Amino acid sequence: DITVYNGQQKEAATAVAKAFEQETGIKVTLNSGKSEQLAGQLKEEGDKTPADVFYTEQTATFADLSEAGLLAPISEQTIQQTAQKGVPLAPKKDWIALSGRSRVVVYDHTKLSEKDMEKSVLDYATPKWKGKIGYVSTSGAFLEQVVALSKMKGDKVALNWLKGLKENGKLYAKNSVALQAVENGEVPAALINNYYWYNLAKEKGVENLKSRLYFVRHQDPGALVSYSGAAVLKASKNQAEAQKFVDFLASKKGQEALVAARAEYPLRADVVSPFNLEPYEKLEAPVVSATTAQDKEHAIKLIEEAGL
Ligand SMILES: O=C(O)CN(CCN(CC(=O)O)CC(=O)O)CC(=O)O
Ligand SMILES: [Fe+3]
Repeated sequence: DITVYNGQQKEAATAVAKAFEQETGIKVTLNSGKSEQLAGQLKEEGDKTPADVFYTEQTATFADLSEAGLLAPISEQTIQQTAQKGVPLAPKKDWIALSGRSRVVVYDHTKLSEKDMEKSVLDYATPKWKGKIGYVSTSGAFLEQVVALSKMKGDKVALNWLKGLKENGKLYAKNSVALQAVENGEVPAALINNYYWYNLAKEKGVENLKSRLYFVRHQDPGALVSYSGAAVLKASKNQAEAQKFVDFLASKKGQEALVAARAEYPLRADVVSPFNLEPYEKLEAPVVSATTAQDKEHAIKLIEEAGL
């Protein structure tokens, strides 16, 4: 049996842990928390950690741990199972990306069509979209988007985008609220993440929704994907089962379990999501370095400078 420090949404983690317990008979104990906190705890615990695996919604949180020498290598063969072009790879082969969440534009298809959409996320923050674009400045993925803009286009472009949203956008407290605002006709489009919409569509039926999704693609900053993943702790005294679990997560079966539980894009190329997601490769996500604490601090400063 293994102990998994879990920064991923509890529902997803519970699902893969059960499919694992069923393929193998090995019990998983999930210890859930925020990935940044869990990473801090793993670093502090060091060679005395009881964690076998760290399962996260954000592979960026592995960087501090890898840099501290706290992660074990994963089999090359396992890493390759999800190594689609675009997918972040651990330079030390000491963690693996497993699935992704995407930025997206949700829009009310009774008011806008795909031909009205902007091909760059930068262009939603402009006067064409005055009063017409929702955004969620407190959201984690919004912050990731700002970080990506700063990295890809520079801080001035990122700040200008934020000021453009301040002037032209409608602020919503949460992605779910923004999605409902589009559905209810309050705003014709909003910047959210994919999984809110796919969840709503799965539950209610797309035939009963006014909203649709527009993906900018072509490695635009707005095609940003945030990657979930897993790592084995170097200090684990149960390497064999820890590795078995990570191997399972990258297996067809483990990926099938994840995608049934949460509308993340699987990174295997032979798994289709019951949420009816497009294949990961079609997203054309940009390649962006991992978000650091420093990156986040800088992005928060830009949000404040923009008046948000
Ligand atoms: O709790 C929230 O406010 C939204 N989140 C978690 C935050 N997000 C990113 C975002 O909504 O911007 C998912 C994640 O970071 O893993 C719950 C969910 O996505 O199910
Ligand atoms: Fe979310």
